[PDB]
Amino acid sequence: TDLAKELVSGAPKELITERVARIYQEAKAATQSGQHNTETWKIDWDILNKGNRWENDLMGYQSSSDYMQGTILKFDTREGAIRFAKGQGWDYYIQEPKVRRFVKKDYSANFY
Amino acid sequence: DSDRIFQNVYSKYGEDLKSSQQRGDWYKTKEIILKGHEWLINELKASGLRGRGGAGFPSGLKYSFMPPNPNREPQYLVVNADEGEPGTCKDREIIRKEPHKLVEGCLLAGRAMNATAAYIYIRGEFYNEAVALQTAINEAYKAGLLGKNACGSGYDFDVYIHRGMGAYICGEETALIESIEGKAGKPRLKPPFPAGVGLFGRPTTVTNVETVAVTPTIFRRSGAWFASFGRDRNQGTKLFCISGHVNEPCTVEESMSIPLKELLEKHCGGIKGGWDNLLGVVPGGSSVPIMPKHVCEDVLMDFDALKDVGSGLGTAAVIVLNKQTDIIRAIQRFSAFYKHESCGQCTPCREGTTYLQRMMDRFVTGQAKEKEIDLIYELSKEIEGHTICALGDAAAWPVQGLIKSFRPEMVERIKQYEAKLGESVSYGGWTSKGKVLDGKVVSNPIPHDAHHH
Amino acid sequence: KEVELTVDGVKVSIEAGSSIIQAAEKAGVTIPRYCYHEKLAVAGNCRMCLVEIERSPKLAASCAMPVQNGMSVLTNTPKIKKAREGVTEMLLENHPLDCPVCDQGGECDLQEQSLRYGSDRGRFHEIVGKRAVENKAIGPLIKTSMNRCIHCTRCVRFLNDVAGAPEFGTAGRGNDMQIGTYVERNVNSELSANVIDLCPVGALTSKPYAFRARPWEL
Amino acid sequence: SHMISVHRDTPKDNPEIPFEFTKENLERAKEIIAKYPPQYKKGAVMPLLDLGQRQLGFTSISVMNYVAKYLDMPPMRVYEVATFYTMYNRKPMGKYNVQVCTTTPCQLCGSDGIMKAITEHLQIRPGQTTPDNLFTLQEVECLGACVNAPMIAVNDDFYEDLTPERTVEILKGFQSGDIPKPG
Amino acid sequence: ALRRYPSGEERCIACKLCEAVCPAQAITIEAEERIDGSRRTYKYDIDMTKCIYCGYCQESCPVDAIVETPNVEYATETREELLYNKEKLLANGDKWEQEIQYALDADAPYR
Amino acid sequence: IEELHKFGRYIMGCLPKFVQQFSVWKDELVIYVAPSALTQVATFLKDHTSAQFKACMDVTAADYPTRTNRFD
Ligand SMILES: Cc1cc2nc3c(=O)[nH]c(=O)nc-3n(C[C@H](O)[C@H](O)[C@H](O)COP(=O)(O)O)c2cc1C
Ligand code: SF4
Ligand code: SF4
Ligand code: SF4
Ligand code: SF4
Ligand code: SF4
Ligand code: FES
Ligand code: FES
Ligand SMILES: [K+]
Repeated sequence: TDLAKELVSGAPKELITERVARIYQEAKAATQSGQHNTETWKIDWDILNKGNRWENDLMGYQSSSDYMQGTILKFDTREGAIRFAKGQGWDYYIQEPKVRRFVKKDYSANFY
Repeated sequence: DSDRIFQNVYSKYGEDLKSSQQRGDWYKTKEIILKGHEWLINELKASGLRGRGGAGFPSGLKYSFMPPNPNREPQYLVVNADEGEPGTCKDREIIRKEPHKLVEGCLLAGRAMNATAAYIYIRGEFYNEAVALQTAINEAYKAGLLGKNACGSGYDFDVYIHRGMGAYICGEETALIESIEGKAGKPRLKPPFPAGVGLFGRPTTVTNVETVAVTPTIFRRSGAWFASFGRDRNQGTKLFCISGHVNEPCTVEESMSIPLKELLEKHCGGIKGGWDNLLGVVPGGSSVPIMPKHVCEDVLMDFDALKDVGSGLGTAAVIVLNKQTDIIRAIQRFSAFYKHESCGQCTPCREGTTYLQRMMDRFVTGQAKEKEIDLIYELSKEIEGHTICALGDAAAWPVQGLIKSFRPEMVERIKQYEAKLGESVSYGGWTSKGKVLDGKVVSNPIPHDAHHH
Repeated sequence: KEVELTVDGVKVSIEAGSSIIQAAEKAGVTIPRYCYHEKLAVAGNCRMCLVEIERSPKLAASCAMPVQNGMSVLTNTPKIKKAREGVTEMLLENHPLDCPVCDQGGECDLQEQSLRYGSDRGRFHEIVGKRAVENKAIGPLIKTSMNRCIHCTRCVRFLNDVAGAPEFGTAGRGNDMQIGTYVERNVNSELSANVIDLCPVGALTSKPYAFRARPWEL
Repeated sequence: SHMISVHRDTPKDNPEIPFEFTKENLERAKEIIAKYPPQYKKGAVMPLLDLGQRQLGFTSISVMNYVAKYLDMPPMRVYEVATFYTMYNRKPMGKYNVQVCTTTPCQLCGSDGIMKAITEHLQIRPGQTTPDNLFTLQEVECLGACVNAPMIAVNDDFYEDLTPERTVEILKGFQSGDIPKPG
Repeated sequence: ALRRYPSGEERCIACKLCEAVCPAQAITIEAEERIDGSRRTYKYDIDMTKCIYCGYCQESCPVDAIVETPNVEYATETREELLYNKEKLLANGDKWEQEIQYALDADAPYR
Repeated sequence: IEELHKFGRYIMGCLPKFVQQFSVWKDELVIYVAPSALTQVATFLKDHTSAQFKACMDVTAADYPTRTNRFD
């Protein structure tokens, strides 16, 4: 836990001093009634304020310089995500998932 | 067997109030009302009366579910006075020929159910019956038989007439309430039940005309006499609407458990063309499946004897089919009926009835394959038991009845149809040359049977 | 007021009067649904949520059947698997083959639930064809392709109860029943566009967003 | 029947055409409402629509809006009721609505012949209207008069136990101006 | 190549199936409502230096809009010429339509 | 499946000190051991007459960042 495992991972120093990762649980999509994607905790990185995306003039391609733009880690528990982020010495913040309040729902309430 | 419940079934005694009293309709009305619902419920239970609307449910048992009404809260009673079902001609005659008999039954039944009002739901096609029934109701109001003082008794009771505008689905009890409340008239899901939450959010009971009209006699001639007719637990008399391939169709008031063969031969002449010319019989109504000739030879009119043979005694609507008839087209007509009469809220019957109608159209001409007989049978299974109301079940039995006992006759059409076309037909009615060009399917016989229009 | 019921051998406890589909979610059991939404009134017009009550000869719709104490609910028996395939086949009987040109493609509940619970093959070869429904015009925000509707009444329930706009309803009877406003008019509501999210199929879609993207790209 | 769930504005049927119950129907409508509890007055839509239909001739869009305003209800709620029931004619229709039952009990006793004879006499296919706006042929489901299976309906009147030669006489009576004996 | 209907209308409805299947992610598609309201693409790029010539886009196409011609003799002096846009792919479809019809008439039954 | 269950149980019985658990999937048997037990279990599975696994066909790893020990 306290071990600074980033000294041996080989990742560049910019992951620690310049990038911010978000630990979050995916919110339920408003267009679908499934909840499978909300059962896992994920880690992604905030975009670079400049150079995240720019248009290549030759073909209109989406050019980028962020090498972490397409990396999304998967975790089964919130504690596991925190332990891994702490182990790598990342600057992170946790977005607590919104919980749906339970309200009783019955067919009789359509008239009463 | 004379001295039945109904005596004016032939329009020979008048449709007035006085003749009804001379017929015994309004007799001892004060005493019966003051006997309390405890005795009325027990008599109905002890008379073995069962629901005449099609379900066949104990009338006495379904009246006790109504909660007591000590504070005179507005409970309701609804009379299912619309027919809807093809081949049924019972409710029309009771409303027309004996309008005052039903009105007397509503008050006596209402007293048992603790009902403060009665709503009669009659078809829009029965305008003459509704006008005649309204005339009887208004006379009973002036005579004091209806209102806040029912023949001196303190039981206040009102009667109203609500007219539908044409819907077979409105015959169902929950859909009937929706029509009265001013909605489309789609059946409700069973919980909460109409006994607890019904018309206007009040306790309610929905009963057939043939069930309410028998109540006055049961309260007078005792439940023992009514229970004497029929076999065990099928106790009572029944009005039978007989029509089709018969000599002289009519409506008779025989008793339960009477053999089908004797009933069609004792009166109504006989089968048109003799007994050897009988192809099939559809009792109860269009909902129940058909029965073949040999089965009908020993069929007793009961909610159980007809249940055993694979059929149902819904409304005693007996439809006779001689051998010189199109049996598949007759069943196809039933499928087209339920497609048009489907209210269309649940997925199964909104789609299944259309699915059955499309497949039955190719069967009547033979533009299908023999394996598709099992396909349409499977599609009917996907409808039963997956619907809010029973119209989905009622739309699958006629097709299954055709398959069960008349499958070889359906195969004959397919074999005959291939002779004319030469090459065999593929699934769905497609040939080896049929293709779509410029907005239409060409080079293929299309079954144009969707009522054209 | 809690009642201890059973869903596929799992103990559940919820408030009295809760629907079975609510107790199943609390127990971790997933039941397919089209017409049920946890913010709208209870409807039972889609029949996709059918479950088998332990001691009862009838299949109950879990979104409308109230919970009882001691009730044992089975949701994965072969009888229910038959019901899910049968209801799926009815839904896709008249549905147009529009997935490539339909904006709900990658986020369609009809696609995913037909894949998960329906059969892999269809049996509709009828030469008469499917039902065809004209497209209603209800303004510049909501794009209508009414061939794709499965008659689930999510839009009707939302616009009448939540949004408070009673100009949207169901007109017709049977297979000819059509969702819309009957007359030629628009939907006047500041929350009308939420009908696009609630519509599980491509019948109601965003008009500005039409054709411009697929959900897996975003 | 002819089931259309969409209204299209026409000079004959459009919301601009004013409609209002006559002073005779204004009073009779009030009795209808009195047959329902005051807090459930919305249950009187069905009788009010038929009251307007008989007065005007058919269930126009002006009648549906008039009933909606009369009962303090959204117009769409009245639209749902009018389009769900087949006896609400959402088109001008003729003087006499010819309703021929084609169900199995009526089909056995030769209801097909009844339809054939009428089609070649009035020269209008089912669902059409005679040029003089006098007749209207309509295919209808069971009407309950199945014991007398060869049965037809004209407006509000039934006609049972018919033959192809008898149906022409009934049409001839209405064409001439004489009411045939119903039975 | 991008193919047309016999009336000249483009077959592709910008359904973006080929872009999703493409193992090398060699296809870039941008789409919107056409001027007349049709669902059409206005940008269809294929990186021939990135494609692995695997046929997944042809298999996934619901309208047979994107196909692979039997052509192989199109080596180019510069790598820029191997960046096909919609104009290049549509021109290829017009140029090679007859040869594509040969292959389709013999291979479609096996698909 | 049944034969591998019996053989997998025989290894745990022979090495209760090292074999944490075993699993069987169709025709594949997996033995789960601690890092301090790898040498002993591999030596047993190589030299025992009933289990002569002389060939080590593959050595690989998989990353599971969720767990305290990332790699299997
Ligand atoms: C689709 C459908 C149509 C029905 N039509 C009628 C009808 O026309 N007359 C009737 O008495 N019951 C009809 N029923 C049955 C009623 O729902 C109910 O069983 C009956 O009205 C109760 O009255 P009872 O106690 O006399 O049986 C119908 C049921 C269904 C599903
Ligand atoms: S089964 Fe058919 S008729 Fe009955 S409620 Fe459902 S959709 Fe309506
Ligand atoms: S709504 Fe779903 S199933 Fe229907 S066409 Fe669109 S993506 Fe396909
Ligand atoms: S349009 Fe969409 S939301 Fe409305 S009933 Fe149809 S499927 Fe449901
Ligand atoms: S053939 Fe080329 S462009 Fe097509 S899917 Fe395969 S790699 Fe992508
Ligand atoms: S798969 Fe075919 S139709 Fe779909 S986007 Fe690609 S080329 Fe267009
Ligand atoms: S989700 Fe329960 S019937 Fe639709
Ligand atoms: S079947 Fe024609 S009136 Fe009943
Ligand atoms: K949608």
